[PDB]
Amino acid sequence: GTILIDLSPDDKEFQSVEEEMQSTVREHRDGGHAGGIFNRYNILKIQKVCNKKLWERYTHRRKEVSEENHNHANERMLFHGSPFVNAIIHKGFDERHAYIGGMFGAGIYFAENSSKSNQYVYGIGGGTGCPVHKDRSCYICHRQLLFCRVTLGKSFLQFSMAHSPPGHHSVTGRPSVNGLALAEYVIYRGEQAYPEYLITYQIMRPE
Ligand SMILES: CC(C)c1ccc(-c2cc(=O)c3ccccc3o2)cc1
Ligand SMILES: [Zn+2]
Repeated sequence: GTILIDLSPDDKEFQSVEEEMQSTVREHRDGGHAGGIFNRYNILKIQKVCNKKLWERYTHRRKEVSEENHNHANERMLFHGSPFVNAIIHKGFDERHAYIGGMFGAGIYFAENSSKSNQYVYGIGGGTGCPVHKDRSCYICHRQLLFCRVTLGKSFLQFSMAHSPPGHHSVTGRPSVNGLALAEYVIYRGEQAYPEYLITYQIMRPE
């Protein structure tokens, strides 16, 4: 049921998605080990992911969360990087996309920093890098991230598939050391995220 619509680079919607991608790059404490050394990306394509059944699955669950939280879905747009992006865009998020060893338990993880999600495109810790060159910092191979609509509801604040903490719909990992890191988030129901945009890109070698 999924169809992909290409956005023109002249479209305001392409431009605002690119800006979120580029402006949320940061340096990582691994010095680029997992995701590569770069300060910006070359955006190659931005596609809208359209699937009626998966959308309705998302909005059904969003209403349930909203009704449990004074009519407030607490909806965000967040990045997700995964070796399973093709499964996700066709069949939705489910328990097979959960980070089983994540620091906030077995759930599906999302990031404000695009560069954090970039660290997972080739797997946990960057795996062995790109399939073709076995390079986690490959500047040639095309990568894909998802920019996702995510329902947080009442989020458990952690300063720093399972179930949400009792009385909560998600977990927030608040950075408590790296002053420049943005928040990361975990949901425990695949129906709480819709993979809105598929972004194809390369990391760029700093000059
Ligand atoms: C290969 C397994 C299934 C997997 C594990 C973690 C991720 C993932 C993806 C993210 O975008 C992310 C963002 C912030 C913190 C952790 C994150 O982890 C994706 C797939
Ligand atoms: Zn490569």
